[PDB]
Amino acid sequence: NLYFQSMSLQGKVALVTGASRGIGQAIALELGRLGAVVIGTATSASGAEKIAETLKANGVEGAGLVLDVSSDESVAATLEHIQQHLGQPLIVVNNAGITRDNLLVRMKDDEWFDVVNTNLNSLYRLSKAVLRGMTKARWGRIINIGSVVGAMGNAGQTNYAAAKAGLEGFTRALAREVGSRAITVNAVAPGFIDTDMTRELPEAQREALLGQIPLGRLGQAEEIAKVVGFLASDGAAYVTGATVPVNGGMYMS
Amino acid sequence: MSLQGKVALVTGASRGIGQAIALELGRLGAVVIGTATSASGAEKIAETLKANGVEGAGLVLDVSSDESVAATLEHIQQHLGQPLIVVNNAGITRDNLLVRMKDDEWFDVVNTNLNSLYRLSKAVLRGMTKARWGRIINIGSVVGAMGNAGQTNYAAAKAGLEGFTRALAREVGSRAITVNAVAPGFIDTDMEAQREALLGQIPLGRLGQAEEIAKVVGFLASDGAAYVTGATVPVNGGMYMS
Amino acid sequence: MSLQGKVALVTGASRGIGQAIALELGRLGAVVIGTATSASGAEKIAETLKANGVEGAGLVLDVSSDESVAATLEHIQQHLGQPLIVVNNAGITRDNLLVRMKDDEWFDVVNTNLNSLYRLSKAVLRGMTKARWGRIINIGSVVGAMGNAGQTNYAAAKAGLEGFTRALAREVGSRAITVNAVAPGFIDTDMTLPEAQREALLGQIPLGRLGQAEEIAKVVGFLASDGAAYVTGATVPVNGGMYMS
Amino acid sequence: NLYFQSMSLQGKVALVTGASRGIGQAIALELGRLGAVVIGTATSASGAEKIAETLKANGVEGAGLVLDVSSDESVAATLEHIQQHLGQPLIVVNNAGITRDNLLVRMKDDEWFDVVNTNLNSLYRLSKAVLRGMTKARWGRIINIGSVVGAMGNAGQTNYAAAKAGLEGFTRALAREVGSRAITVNAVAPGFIDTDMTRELPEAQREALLGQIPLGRLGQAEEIAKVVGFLASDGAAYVTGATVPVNGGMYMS
Repeated sequence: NLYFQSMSLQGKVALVTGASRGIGQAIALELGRLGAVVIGTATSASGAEKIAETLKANGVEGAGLVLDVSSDESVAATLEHIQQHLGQPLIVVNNAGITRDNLLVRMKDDEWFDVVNTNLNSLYRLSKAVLRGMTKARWGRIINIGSVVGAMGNAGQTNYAAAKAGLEGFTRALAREVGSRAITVNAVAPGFIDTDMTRELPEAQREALLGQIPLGRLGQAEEIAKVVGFLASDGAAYVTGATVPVNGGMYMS
Repeated sequence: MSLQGKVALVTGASRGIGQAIALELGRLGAVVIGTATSASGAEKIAETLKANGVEGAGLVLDVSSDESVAATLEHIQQHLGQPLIVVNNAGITRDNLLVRMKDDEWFDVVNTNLNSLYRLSKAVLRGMTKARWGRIINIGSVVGAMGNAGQTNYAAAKAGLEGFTRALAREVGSRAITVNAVAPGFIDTDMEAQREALLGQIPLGRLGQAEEIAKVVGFLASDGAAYVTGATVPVNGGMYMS
Repeated sequence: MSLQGKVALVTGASRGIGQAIALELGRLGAVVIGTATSASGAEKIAETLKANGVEGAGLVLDVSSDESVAATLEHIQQHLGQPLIVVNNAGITRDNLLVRMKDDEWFDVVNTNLNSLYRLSKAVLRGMTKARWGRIINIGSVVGAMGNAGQTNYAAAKAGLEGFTRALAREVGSRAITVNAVAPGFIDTDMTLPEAQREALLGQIPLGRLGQAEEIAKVVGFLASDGAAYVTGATVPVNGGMYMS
Repeated sequence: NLYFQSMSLQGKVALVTGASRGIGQAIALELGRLGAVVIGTATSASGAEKIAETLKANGVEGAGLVLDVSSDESVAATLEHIQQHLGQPLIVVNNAGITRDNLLVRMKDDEWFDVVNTNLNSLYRLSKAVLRGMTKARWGRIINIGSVVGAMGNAGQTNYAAAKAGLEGFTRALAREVGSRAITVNAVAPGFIDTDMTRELPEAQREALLGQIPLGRLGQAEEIAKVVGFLASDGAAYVTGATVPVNGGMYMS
């Protein structure tokens, strides 16, 4: 019986890939906090359900779904399902992503190819499947979650750096083809953010990373979410082709 | 709202982007002190803030003068209160091909667009250091990164503002102060045959609105942007991409 | 001359930029191995190299295996010496707006321009690491930093290329190997579209002309030299001013 | 009686500021080795004389002159003197600037103004003066020696950072006004090069410096000169508005 005010993304259908944990989770919760219908994906039914429960728990309408962004067939079918029963996503956050770390001399075929196809080729798969939706609406937001490593580089990560740097090149190029239809395309490049993955790293390696961080701390996933939530709003209608780095000053360009 | 409790200083806030930045931060709860070169400019700011239901004041400030800045800000810091969000927005152009450019034309642009950053920051940085919180948001231009024939002076000033932005951010990060830049493109208020030619260079195919700069600024001002620092946010409709 | 004693491996060397890089490292006194896609193109490289008084060879390069490349490499090292200058210039375009792009247009441009950097680069690093000296120079494009409607595939591969460059730079610097990219703008080749489009394109370039393959070759030459020993993880844009950053 | 092959810069008149030591001196010798008539300059007569020793000693045809780029009369006189005896300089290498390091809350007014003046304002008068000679000849090279600190930024160096980043901005803008006339304007951004500044260092902080450099070493002044020597040549004719960073991998963008 309380009726709250309409928020910046009220009514917009949003897709957020890899939403079961850390940054993707926080993005989903933030878009929902702002009124979107949120559709997050994970690689497993168990992730896909964790998502539905997290949306339900925070009062957010939407769905948790299974998407493998490395598979052509999984993308087309999940996206056809979304279109059939859920809505046409007008905000798409590509956050799905993986690392396969090794010096390039120690690097196996799979580790290279997997990272490229998961972090980079996915942007071709998701965008191609959603763009017709945005073009009819004459409105859209594609937001690709890149990484500090794209512009900085990092030993052990020629693969990741390659895929994430390509993600920003893709961002720019697509901004160029879709601006006429009032669809913006922007990249968000997190620095070192406190998550499942990064807590596994050892305390000497972490105490060192902090030394390279002017802000003297790791960021919180929420801090990525908020930036993404902004790029999705009308307030960022004039921003496109951009890369916003959210790194506490670990990297400046 | 999100800036309630905070005092925000916005230089050059009597029209266009600056004004809109001023109304934006006021809308989010900040007490805004917007500055203008002249008394009437200053009084008009105060009329606008009240008309929009925002609290703050208009202030005469000449950001190209060591005395006007250092003294004016000593005044505010003393009797009005302490600016924790500073938007350095004031800037001039003096367009000319370098072969043609006059001495004043070069030096006035460097001094007002670049040295002012030294002036303003010097003055508010102890207040923020003490408070362990700050937002310094420098208003650049797409010309800093991109260049523009006839604007070698403006391009140096604004490009210099981004480098200042990056260095300061490293000094003050440990005190939870973010220093960030925002590079407007071609904005409506900030301005047939050459009209089209220009829109033809913008992927969104339109000029930006002053409010579209201010929204970005409001965000950088907020708690949510705490982990962004040292950055330049181009807001240029796709005109230049970096 | 400035590259005497060195062996350079230059990929996609049968035409345009690749060919020019090859002639230029040759001019500078390198033993030059130019790769092509076809047996007939590799033969043609060898002849071109001979007609310009350059010691070298054509190579059709089998990048199917960790072992296939490394052996192609000891074969080179048997008859010619350990290649310590490697120029990655493989890559093609397959242009289209994303909504119209066919899958294989996307994967082909990504495979040929970006994945190609993995295989050869990994296989030469071992002899560079032993020699405590090397050059890897990756040929990218203005389109990586700038983007281009119709070229989201190209842009993403060429921009990956720069990312590759920077991070490899960080792994291999302690051994005096430099890793740098050269991002050519619009160049005079086979390709260059229609005369109507020609003039509007030049309008986009402060220098008012297309670049010559030779000009790209010269920048690559210099990056290969002892004088570029302190440049690494860099992208040098050779674009006529059409893009600056 | 010995006649050597002509070099890439034969006949070309070249002006190099700050040429009495380090980077500037090396730049001057390299332009000479490449066949150029080099006029190197210093702010002081002992520096101008010392430059003339070095040119003669290394067999470069040219001159050591007193130039204060702050001053219009200095600039106008130097150039007339260069014009009467040697030719129009078609290669000008703007190499200026000192540091006056401090956190901003400590920095003194003149520490700020000296650096901006020296590092940025320095570009105005000389560049303005050589241009016309270049536009008439339809050929030219302007090369502005910046610093990694423009791009990377640095605590204690807000002044140097602002001025050198400005240097790069000036570069791109100028590049666009003169490219029609076959004049290129480029910046070179040295990293930590073996110089007076780096030698003044406490060995302790000098090593901290190496560890942030992939190459594991300081740069040689010679290594800046080579890069600049190349940008002067015909080979670099299609490069303009660029910042070539020579930093050993200390910063990558």
